[PDB]
Amino acid sequence: YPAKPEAPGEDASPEELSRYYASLRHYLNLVTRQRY
Repeated sequence: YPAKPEAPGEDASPEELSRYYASLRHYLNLVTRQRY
């Protein structure tokens, strides 16, 4: 049961659907550039 891409708010606009995929890659780059 993975859950990397968080659920968008505000009824999730049709533009936010594109975020549920492009952000999945940017998410890999988020866990590889953080500290505390």
